[PDB]
Amino acid sequence: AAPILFWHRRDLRLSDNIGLAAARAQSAQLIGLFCLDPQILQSADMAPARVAYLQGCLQELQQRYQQAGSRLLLLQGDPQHLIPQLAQQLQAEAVYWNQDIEPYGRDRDGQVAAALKTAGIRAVQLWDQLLHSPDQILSGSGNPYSVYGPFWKNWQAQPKPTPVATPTELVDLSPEQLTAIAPLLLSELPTLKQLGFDWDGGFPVEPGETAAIARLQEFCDRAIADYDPQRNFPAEAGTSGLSPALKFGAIGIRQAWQAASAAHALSRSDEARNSIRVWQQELAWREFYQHALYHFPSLADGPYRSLWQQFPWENREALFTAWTQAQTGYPIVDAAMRQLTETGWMHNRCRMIVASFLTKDLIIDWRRGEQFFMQHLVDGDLAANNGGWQWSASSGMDPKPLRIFNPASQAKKFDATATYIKRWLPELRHVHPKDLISGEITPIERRGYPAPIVNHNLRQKQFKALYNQLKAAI
DNA sequence: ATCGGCTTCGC
DNA sequence: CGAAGCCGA
Ligand SMILES: Cc1cc2nc3c(=O)[nH]c(=O)nc-3n(C[C@H](O)[C@H](O)[C@H](O)COP(=O)(O)OP(=O)(O)OC[C@H]3O[C@@H](n4cnc5c(N)ncnc54)[C@H](O)[C@@H]3O)c2cc1C
Ligand SMILES: O=c1nc2n(C[C@H](O)[C@H](O)[C@H](O)CO)c3cc(O)ccc3cc-2c(=O)[nH]1
Ligand SMILES: [Mg+2]
Repeated sequence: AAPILFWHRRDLRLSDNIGLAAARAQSAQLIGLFCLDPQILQSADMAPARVAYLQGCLQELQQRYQQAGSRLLLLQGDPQHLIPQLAQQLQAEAVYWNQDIEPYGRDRDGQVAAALKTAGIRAVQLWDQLLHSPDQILSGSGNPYSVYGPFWKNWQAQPKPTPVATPTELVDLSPEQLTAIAPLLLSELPTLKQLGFDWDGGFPVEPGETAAIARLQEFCDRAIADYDPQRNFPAEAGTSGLSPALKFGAIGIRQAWQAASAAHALSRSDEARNSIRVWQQELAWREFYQHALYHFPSLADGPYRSLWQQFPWENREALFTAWTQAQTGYPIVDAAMRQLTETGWMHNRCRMIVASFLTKDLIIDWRRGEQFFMQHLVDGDLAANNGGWQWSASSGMDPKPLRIFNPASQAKKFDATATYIKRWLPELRHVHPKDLISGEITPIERRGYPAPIVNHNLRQKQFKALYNQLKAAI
């Protein structure tokens, strides 16, 4: 007799959704809900491309709920107060949602659940964004993994859950019920501008559930077979481009796994099978970092290891500015930074290259780079972004190798014809690939393009010195 | 507990 | 071919 509310946050789809399917099993009067949260939307680390993608996903989710039989309610404000209020005025029997791993989200959920319980309303929180929940993957000693290799061995051996059913034949709220909650609702989904953002840089995959599923299918039917080694070349469209869809849950993780598994089963070569397996390992890397953040929330605050907590970063603002403005004088680095600010996305090889460059060559606190990435990435995700940056600065629980990438080596290896470089640095197409890769461009040929802001070999030595020196004095 | 193994590499 | 010490079975 009472409606059940499903609260969407980062699972913007109707298909293969654990919490949603569970709620549907309890009632056909399943009403979706999304709460535009100022604490998230107005954070210093928000990207316009990310909000644009989100907004697009919400537009489709509203449509999907309408076709299913009910609707997606939209609220704006603090969910701790709005969600319980909505559930009460609606006399909802329960509120379902999928758990997250981020500190803010988990804290928020604790408050909402508590408020609901006090109101006598059931709050059900299920795991959905991961193939295996955090407490499901532990070492022999029953503790979380800090090393990927072992985590993967465990993770890959675990039986894989299959996609759940999409809810259908829903029952909408009555006109009276809508009247009772009207005061708490937004009449319409605000435009991107109304949310305080502007974006026309495009996306790696169009927003929404439909486009995410389409990309998954297309990727698994062709390109996935060549993932290894095509994944290493930024000039090639060798990766899935699904990152924002996985971040916001426009696609279910079980459906993604199923599609990759299917391609593997129908593969006719060891090369193809290897490529597909490598892509599956990337999905495991995603879970590794999410699990890590869940088990060790302090990771979000910075270096876990005492050594890196004391590292004497040079922090020359002029160098950071040059990095953010793609004016480093290092073509491969500048091209990557241009792709990021202009399109809200960066190939993984380049994310490693520019992160290494910022921390090792410019010797700037990686946390500055972490923030800048969150300010531009359409797929900006605390767990994965913090994981990537700490990896680049090698700041884990124990001493790890100094991963000092050589920009020229990287470019020669992964962009041998400077195709990617020329694509994002069109002003340098007249320069020979050889010089774009080495970074040695004659003054008259750079036509305004900056000379290298630092010397790699020299900076490499200066960084190692700082390191060893501290490793000694500590 | 000994010991294989440690995403992404430079030289 | 040493990675930085040490996780994980
Ligand atoms: C410094 C740095 C910052 C990063 N920031 C983010 C971020 O904010 N959000 C994010 O999702 N990824 C981040 N990455 C990881 C990786 O670069 C991106 O997931 C990838 O570029 C997404 O593109 P894709 O969809 O084509 O990838 P694919 O190669 O198609 O991989 C499929 C999916 O696997 C996951 N995945 C792949 N590689 C990784 C990885 N290394 N870590 C975690 N998940 C991975 C993603 O969800 C991705 O969509 C970062 C990496 C580094 C080195
Ligand atoms: O519930 C919400 N979740 C939003 N999310 C999803 C969240 O990450 C989610 O609430 C997490 O659980 C927070 O820890 C966003 C994610 C982004 O990357 C960018 C913007 C948003 C905005 C919201 C929002 O307004 N409301
Ligand atoms: Mg230790």
